[PDB]
Amino acid sequence: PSRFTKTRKHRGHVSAGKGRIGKHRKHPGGRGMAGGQHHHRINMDKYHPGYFGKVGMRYFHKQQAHFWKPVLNLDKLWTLIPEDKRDQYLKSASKETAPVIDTLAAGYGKILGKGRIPNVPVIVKARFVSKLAEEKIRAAGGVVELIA
Amino acid sequence: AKQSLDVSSDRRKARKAYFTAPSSQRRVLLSAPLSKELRAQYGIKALPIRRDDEVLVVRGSKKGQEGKISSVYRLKFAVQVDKVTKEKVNGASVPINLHPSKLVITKLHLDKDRKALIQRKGGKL
Amino acid sequence: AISKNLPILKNHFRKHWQERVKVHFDQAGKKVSRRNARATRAAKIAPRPLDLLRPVVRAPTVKYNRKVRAGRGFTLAEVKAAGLTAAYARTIGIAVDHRRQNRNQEIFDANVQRLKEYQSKIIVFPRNGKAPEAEQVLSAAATFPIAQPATDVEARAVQDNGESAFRTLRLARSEKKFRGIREKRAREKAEAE
Amino acid sequence: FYEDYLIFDCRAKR
Amino acid sequence: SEKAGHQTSAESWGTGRAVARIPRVGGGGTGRSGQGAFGNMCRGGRMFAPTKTWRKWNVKVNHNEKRYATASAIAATAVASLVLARGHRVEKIPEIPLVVSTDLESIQKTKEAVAALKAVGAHSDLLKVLKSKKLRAGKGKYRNRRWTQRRGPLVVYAEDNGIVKALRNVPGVETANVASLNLLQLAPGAHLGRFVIWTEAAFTKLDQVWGSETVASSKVGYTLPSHIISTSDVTRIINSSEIQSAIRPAGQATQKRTH
RNA sequence: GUGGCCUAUCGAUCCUUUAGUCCCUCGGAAUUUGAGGCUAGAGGUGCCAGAAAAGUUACCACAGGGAUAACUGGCUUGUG
RNA sequence: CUAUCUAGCGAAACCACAGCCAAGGGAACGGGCUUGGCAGAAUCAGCGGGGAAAGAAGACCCUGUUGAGCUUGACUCUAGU
RNA sequence: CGUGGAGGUCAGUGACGAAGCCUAGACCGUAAGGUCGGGUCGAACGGCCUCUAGUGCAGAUCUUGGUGGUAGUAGCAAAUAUUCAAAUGAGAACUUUGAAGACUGAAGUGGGGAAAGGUUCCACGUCAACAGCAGUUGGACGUGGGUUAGUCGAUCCUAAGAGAUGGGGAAGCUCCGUUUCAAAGGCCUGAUUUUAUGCAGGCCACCAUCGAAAGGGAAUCCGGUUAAGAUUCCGGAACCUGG
RNA sequence: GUCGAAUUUGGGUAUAGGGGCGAAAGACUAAUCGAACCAUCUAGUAGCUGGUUCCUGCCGAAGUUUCCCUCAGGAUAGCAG
RNA sequence: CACGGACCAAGGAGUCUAACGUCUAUGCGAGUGUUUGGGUGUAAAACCCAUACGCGUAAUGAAAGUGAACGUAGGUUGGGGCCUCGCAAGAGGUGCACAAUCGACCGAUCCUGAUGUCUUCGGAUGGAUUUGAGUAAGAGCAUAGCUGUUGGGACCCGAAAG
RNA sequence: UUGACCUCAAAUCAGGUAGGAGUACCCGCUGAACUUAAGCAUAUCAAUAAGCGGAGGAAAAGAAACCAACCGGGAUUGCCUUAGUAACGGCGAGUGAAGCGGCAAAAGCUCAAAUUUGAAAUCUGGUACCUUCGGUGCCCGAGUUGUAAUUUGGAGAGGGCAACUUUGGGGCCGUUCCUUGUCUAUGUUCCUUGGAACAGGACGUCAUAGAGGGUGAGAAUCCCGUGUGGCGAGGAGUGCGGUUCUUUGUAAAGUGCCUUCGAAGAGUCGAGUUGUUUGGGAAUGCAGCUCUAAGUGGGUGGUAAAUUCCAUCUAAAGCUAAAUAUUGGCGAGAGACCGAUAGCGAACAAGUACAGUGAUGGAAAGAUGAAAAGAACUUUGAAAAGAGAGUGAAAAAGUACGUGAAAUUGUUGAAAGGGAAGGGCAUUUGAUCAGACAUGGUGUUUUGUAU
Repeated sequence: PSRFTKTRKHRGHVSAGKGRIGKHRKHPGGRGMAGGQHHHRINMDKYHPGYFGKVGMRYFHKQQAHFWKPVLNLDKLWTLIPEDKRDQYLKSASKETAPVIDTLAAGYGKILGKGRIPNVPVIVKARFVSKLAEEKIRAAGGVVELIA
Repeated sequence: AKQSLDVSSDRRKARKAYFTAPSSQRRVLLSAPLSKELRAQYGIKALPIRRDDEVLVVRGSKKGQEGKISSVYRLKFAVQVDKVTKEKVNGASVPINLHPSKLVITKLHLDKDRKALIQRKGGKL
Repeated sequence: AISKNLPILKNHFRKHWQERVKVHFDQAGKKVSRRNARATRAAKIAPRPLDLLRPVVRAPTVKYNRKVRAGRGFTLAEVKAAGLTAAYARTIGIAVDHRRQNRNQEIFDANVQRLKEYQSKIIVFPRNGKAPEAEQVLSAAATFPIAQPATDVEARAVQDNGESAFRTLRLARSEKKFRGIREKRAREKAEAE
Repeated sequence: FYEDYLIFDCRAKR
Repeated sequence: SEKAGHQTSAESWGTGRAVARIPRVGGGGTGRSGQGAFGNMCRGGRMFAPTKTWRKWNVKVNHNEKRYATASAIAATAVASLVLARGHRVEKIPEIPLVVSTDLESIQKTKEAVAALKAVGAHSDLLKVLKSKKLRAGKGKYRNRRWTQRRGPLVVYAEDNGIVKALRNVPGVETANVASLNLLQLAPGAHLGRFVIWTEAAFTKLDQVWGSETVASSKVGYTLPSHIISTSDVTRIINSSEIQSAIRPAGQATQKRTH
């Protein structure tokens, strides 16, 4: 609001904190990102490098749905299970009752192997996976079954 | 307070409705209360005033004076009574504009329509 | 114009935008009007439920194909299978979409069972007489909610047969990539004499 | 409104 | 009005006429002709930065913060240090939180309703509102804000069977349901400690509505806010026993002026 | 020994073109052309951190400048 | 005939405050400052030294990445043909 | 620190005088500013915690309004020129009458009109403002009266020209063009005697309309009359058109 | 100066703005002309000038670097909070 | 001897917005955001709410695509605080944040090119003065505020012009 | 010779219809520049303003020649998001959608192309009658160069077999909706101030009414109203709720199996080129010219081309509510808005007066007091006016009127004053002014006998 503003404090003071010499004027260097290859070149090259040019290959009618692949790291992988049953399935480190985890229904597209699930067997239903992730799952004793 | 959506609580609109009121609505605005005797005798609390009614003043500097109405000056929102006058320096008599809200009726001027209005308001005659 | 380190902004206010600024002060009054219109429509169709029965239907677009959804209409095959016509269904509170087609027995059976449950849950008053009071409701979609099909069970045994399931995807990618080259090499081999 | 003519002097100005 | 100040065809005359370069009104025969135009410093003018309707009028407050605040405001009802600080006239009250029977929810008539509160002890808090009717000072008087008065108590019900209309006309007194509980009523002016008259059913439902250590809240995901300090009286902590076992002795609280 | 004994002898984006990988894409699926991309150079901006550019106004205009001339004055005094 | 004095009538330009000089320094030519000379109410008519008097955001000159009129194998187009 | 408004409190002040304004009267504060007394005045207003903003002026050749010095000053001096008496009146350099002296000098300061103006014409009453002095006067103010046509004019005709129609262009407002590539209309005699107007004949071909108070053009003059009207009204004496 | 005509003039009528008219001065086109007037686009842009509203307290500069059709300006580093 | 100012009153100029940066306060916290909408209501308020959506939790390459532990989530130096011994001085141990540094991991680039195979596919393994806006026991989301930025009339007034 | 047809005309023929206004929103056509790019020419401003045409209460769009590449969705519109993204762009400044998903709202359909051919079954008009938003009969006419029934691609039709199932239209009375009327509580009780009580104090009442306004000053309780309910009146109306009369119909529609069929829009699609336009990129759309198709075809499938497949719709004809918009118009309600130099230009005889040839421009101007009670009367004066008196709570409210600031001026009083005045430090002189001078105290010399 207005009364915590320094405009109320600049009252009486002539130039309003803008300078007697420099004289707040309308647009004394341009409008917008003007001068990028010119009188604003140093700002652009120092703080926005890459702004000028073109870098690759186009894609007409790109829909951001063919590229839907939200990733999940193994470190979580039980957050998909409700806590009412997590401790049960962990202490029953058991095959023939191993839990099934449908990541797709949770909203995930790919599994990744960041780190250190426990040594419990688990069935992971995924669209895609990574090499290390599958290695770690079946080292824990489980399996990955692919779906779509 | 007010619950209706068709009713307004605006000073501006209400004052304009008062001052730009026509003579048919000013009749209702210029209602007067009845005395205790007439209120017990008719079962009514107020009525719209008119020209041959007898009345009594209960507020102002003419407090206590009786008299018959002489004219209902609706444009002025006021009532002129005989025997209530201002006697000027030039030996003239100017009627005093009173408000019926500061009056009390002691005696009505009766007609078929006033009787019907009373019976409509729940009176007894 | 350009100054210290701040992100390049893209603010599209170089037109006469301040002729076209729609502030929705209307929001509450309009909600009220919506509610009152719903109530009015209800009173006009006093027994009827204010919304038709829409089907259950699978969503496009692999982002959403995992989810089921409400649709437009019940796919004339489905209503015929449920034992009534579309011209009668439209008068009974059932939406019919002539332009969608059944490619999946699960969705077909689900919508058919939906129709059966609806037909048993309703009562249709004759065109003649009584008007047997029925204490209307306002949502068919609430009575027949959309149910996400259960895909599997919570716990199962482990069937690990050792092909590693990343190799699988990789080889699918590879054979899709080199399908046509291989058909061409086969054609050119068959071309030999 | 007025454009008086006597202030116009180019003698000795240039 | 967007048109305001700009319904004229004004053009600056320029330089050479011994006048300021403000745009001026053309024509003849009027008085307005020659007058300044379009400018903030000018009569008939355009104000600087004309007010727009796309000002931000309303504000998002986070839901859990609204709830924290309503809970703090409720909690400050059980503290007479705060309730007297607002001027609610509860010195003759036996105890607060003040609770009554659920037979008040079924009162249909204002006479019975107000007699109940007189018997309970809100008589002074009602009379204060009757005594405090004053004209407003600002220009609000001719903007439909002609009178000012204080607030009486806030009656709180669980189900209404006439009490809202019984107290609708009593000045100051407000009614509320436990589920809603407007903070604008519980902390008016942002001054904590309104005098609240709960009923027993409301006072019981309040656990269902906000929860406890043993039951749920009826708001999804809502756990009441936890304390960062166990008790607000810290002198007791300082002076208890164990600190004092660890503490060096004190000085004399006003140092001797050496030299 | 990663050009000239040393200190000078040279050039961005976009566009075109070439060499390289013979790799990625043309998004319903393939083959072949074509096109587009990635990596490294050339084509040139000499106002050389790189606009695409002829004059006039003694008919003139605006914003301004004593930051800047044409008088006096003042410092100076070559010249007189 | 005015000016001039009177009766009646009765404006405007302009105005930071104002109105004596010398020199000094000082934005290098001060009504004011410093140092000196001096300095006695209120005023009339004239005068044209000064007020760097008034009249106009210099019209000459320069600057502007402001223009317009005019010309032409300028740059880019175009009606017509 | 201060201002406009908003939520809250002071169950705040107030017609026994709110706010405001004046006050070389007092007190506080470094200060912004606050407070008290007195006078005036008449209806609302404030302290504290918070919210909010169209929030604080010495300037912008700032805006609008108002007022000064200048200053009772410049100045009210072109068009030859006024004077005496009386009357009126509160009052007369200026009004009215009279007497005198002068000017315009018939290419006039006369008598009439066109345009334009619009009631300024005329009477009665009348002088606050206007008449750059005055004012008893006035083109002022107030109240009223007043403009009479068969012949004067418009009206009608065409001029330069304007411009519908048909048609043609144009997205279209509209443009072109005015007798054009149009099926572009109406005039005499009658004939019948259900009868009113058809058929009987015959004729005729231009092809809207607008455009002149100075062009062309049917015809009126004298005398008298009003405060103010007149080739118009009265009186007399005529003329044209149509029937 | 000229004064019986290349005269003077009324009225009607035509020509309308990048257009008219011009015995040609860039003259006239309603006190407007090297492109009228009215309203709108339009609060047109301005690196240029002017102005920018209360108190106290603490701190306290730069007029320099490199680049820019850059030289009355900006970005950048520096000085300051 | 530069500009404005004769005088007074009243008016009179860094505002609002969309998106953002730093800092700060508040709430929740690997989640966060109720208010498009629905329900509800003492009716533009307050109260309640589902499914999504946005941002964040994974980067990297032009892209196809691939996708973060050898290790007590590393070693070394230093590091507040804590523990132990001590009367204390001091000695040792552990050492969050943070700084520096050598490494490991992910992705791109350049190599090496195993078991095998539709014999042209696959890409194990080991490397590299290469490179990334990365990992390495997550910190963000929402709101509010001062200040700053851009677009907007954009602090107020101001052209010649088109 | 006579009577028809086709085409074209005329009529003050019989009956109707269009124009113009308004235009905020809506459908279109036309179409800029200022501006930004720190210059400027593409670009941007902007597919905007101005201009032209045409509508409604909404319009338009709309039942896919759509989206997609999914386990597929399913008219159109609008919101959140998609996304400041893909893309365009002196690849610079800058511009910039769509599918998906959540929601609001939801509604679907009809013509042409078919032989009724055992019967133009269809329709306007006129006329007589009637129960008149129209119907019945009769009579001219339109029309076979095709009016009704049947069908519209989701299908469907012609035959053959077989069974079942379901129906229309008026009245009357309520209800709904609109407009509108009327009625429905409580103090004007005491004392003080005051011109007035609507203020203050006391005692009370009503309250589903303490919102608001008026009244001689802050009024729930004096008045209108408010709140709650009731009693009506007039209309619209088929929305449904009951009652009643007509039986519509040897009619209509739906459904299963078999068979033969299954017509489906051309100067159009599509292509080249030009121009414009778009986010649309070897060309998104539109238009112009030129060329001009097909029927297991055609279009789309966001990189041009050939070849081969796949998916998905079915154009060139058409109708249709709601959600959506809305500085206009009618009617309502509200505001942390402005408060007479503000707020609309306009609080008033304001788009007035006034200016201008004209288009056009375009003001200023609110408040006496409760009530005119607006100053009778006397006197001076030619009169205006004055002095008095008087009204009024007040003329320090006298129509130059609430308050009545400053600049500026007048009078009185004080003070100073030799070519400025003003100001600062310090004091004299003159004028003027605040504050502390009680306090507890031995005490009774005490009266009122404990002061």
